[PDB]
Amino acid sequence: MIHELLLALSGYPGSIFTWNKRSGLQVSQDFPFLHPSETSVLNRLCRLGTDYIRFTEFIEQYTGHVQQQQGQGGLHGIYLRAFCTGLDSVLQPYRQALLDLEQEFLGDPHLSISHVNYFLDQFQLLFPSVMVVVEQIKSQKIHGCQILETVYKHSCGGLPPVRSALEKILAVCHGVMYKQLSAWM
Amino acid sequence: PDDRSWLEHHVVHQYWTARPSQFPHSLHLHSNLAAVWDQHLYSSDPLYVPDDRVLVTETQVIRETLWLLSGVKKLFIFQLIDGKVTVRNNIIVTHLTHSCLRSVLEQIAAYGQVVFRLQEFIDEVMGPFRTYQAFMWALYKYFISFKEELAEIEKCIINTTITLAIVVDKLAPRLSQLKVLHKVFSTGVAETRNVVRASHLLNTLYKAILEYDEQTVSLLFSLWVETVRPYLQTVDEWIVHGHLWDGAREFIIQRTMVSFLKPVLKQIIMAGKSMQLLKNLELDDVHDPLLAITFELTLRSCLYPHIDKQYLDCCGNLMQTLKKDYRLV
Amino acid sequence: GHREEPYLTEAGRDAFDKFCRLHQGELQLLAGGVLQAPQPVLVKECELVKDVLNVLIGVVSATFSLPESISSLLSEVAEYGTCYTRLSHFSLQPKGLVFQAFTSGLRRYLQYYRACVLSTPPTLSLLTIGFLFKKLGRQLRYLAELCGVAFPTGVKLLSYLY
Repeated sequence: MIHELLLALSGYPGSIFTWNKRSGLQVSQDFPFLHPSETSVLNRLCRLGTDYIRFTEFIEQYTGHVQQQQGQGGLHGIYLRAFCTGLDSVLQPYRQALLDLEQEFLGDPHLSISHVNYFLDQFQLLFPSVMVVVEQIKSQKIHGCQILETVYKHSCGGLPPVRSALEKILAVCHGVMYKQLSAWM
Repeated sequence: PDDRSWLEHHVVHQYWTARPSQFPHSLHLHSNLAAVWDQHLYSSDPLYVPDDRVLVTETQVIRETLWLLSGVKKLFIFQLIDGKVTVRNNIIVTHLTHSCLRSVLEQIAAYGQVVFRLQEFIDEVMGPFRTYQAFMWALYKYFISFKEELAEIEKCIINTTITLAIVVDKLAPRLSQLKVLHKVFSTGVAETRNVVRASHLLNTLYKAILEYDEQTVSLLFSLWVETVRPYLQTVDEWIVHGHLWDGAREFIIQRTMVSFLKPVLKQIIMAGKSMQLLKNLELDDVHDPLLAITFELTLRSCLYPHIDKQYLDCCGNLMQTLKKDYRLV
Repeated sequence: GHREEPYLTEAGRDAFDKFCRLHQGELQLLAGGVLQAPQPVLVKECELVKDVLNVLIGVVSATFSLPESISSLLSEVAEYGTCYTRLSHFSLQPKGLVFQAFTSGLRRYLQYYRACVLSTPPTLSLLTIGFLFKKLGRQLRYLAELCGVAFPTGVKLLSYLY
């Protein structure tokens, strides 16, 4: 129960936790030996994995996928590519945490899912927050420097961790404009 | 057979999955209490009136209730009626004659309702106000550390027996502060304009600290600092940048009040306006070293030098630069 | 005393061979009795890790050519290897002179990729393999798009690169 949860969240979909485009990852939920206790916790855990699949998929889709054949500002463009480059670096300690967790499970073979769900509670708020930024960029077809304000307007929140997280992606997106400005000026 | 057999043997599956208990009983009244109660009922000639419960041991209930207190929802124990947890009476342990057990689980459910409503509010911001958002994060910050302790305790069950009296008396210094939290949240859910909806809560926070002025007052203070973070930032912005940023006028004064910074507030407004009229011609990181070197009374009177020095500098510089090259005198 | 008898969610290295046994039986019932899953369990972790390390040199595994969701993981790292071979095969030639120089320049990174594997891992875990060669492997896959495997060659390539 423990270790394909790491398998599912890592981005290789499980035959128990069924990946759908309309239900994300989802437990089979028809076992004659499931209990109401585990249901809520699996539901809490699968949200982060759904968001992670969307994030990694989008980043792989729109960063370095062409040899340049104008493009689209929200589906191509160097600001958008740099946004994805910042985004995967922000996602790194989650991957590190899963790698730590497997060693914990190996050391103690009797362990339950609530222990895991307790540890992963700090991504539980960070991952849904950042989704709406890339959602707005993708839907609203934002082109050029107006991308730079969008994460900037969303770094005004009252959550310090999410604010500090988005600031790095904005800092990555500054450098490309800096690099071109060094030549034009 | 071969996995179902292993299930039946080496996993429990006997109340949370409907398969009546085969837990080994070594009877004799301390745990044969249901049967002696039935014989006593028969001697009182009921006649027959048979009750149906699923027969669990005690410890499973303890782990489920600790799960309920941690903040997760939808468990087999405690039927849920309209949103409120309520004790189920279709669950029996042999002794405690089914009436004590009802009372103990009802008390734990009485605490669980208080935990559930707060976590419901926290879940409802995950699916510009910015002060509610700073409030729920501090609530969450309490909750994660609170969950840590109970999650530790539940591990030690697997590795020793633990009873109800242990778990209720262990959580006394937390259920103490939970009652404070029930009172603070009552006025944070009592509400049109976003500025009164925040100031009404924040002023209650400013007032309530004096009521407990050990361990509770530090909780109130640490809750206090992480919730006045937006207003502090906006005031500092109005100081150093000259302009007051408008969020449908989140500040109390129009370009409803709080006591917090009222007795110096005139010096603050006279600071903000003066800075933008000067250009026409770190505060938190100072407040935190003050904690290194009464609570929100005399300590709060040390906050005002930080803003007052800056005020003095701004107004004196403007007055100085107006007296030359336009030379009012 | 005899104990409180482990929960289902407790212990996911054996209750899990049981969970999967149950779910496999359910699947075979729901199919009709014939669907034939290929190796839904075997073998180990480190042995599979070493075969995967051999894939990055170029020798594909015994299920590929030029737990059941292991197949999902394996296919991610196998295809990487199958494009790796498709670059050295495109660098097999000793035409265009600038193309030969460019090809020998491509070998300088293929040698790097050959040099990192089978030296650096102290026998890492399986998940570390998928994470580690993701930030490097997509960069390798981009070069498959750069090469053909018409195609600009000679100066027509060299201007295209400019």
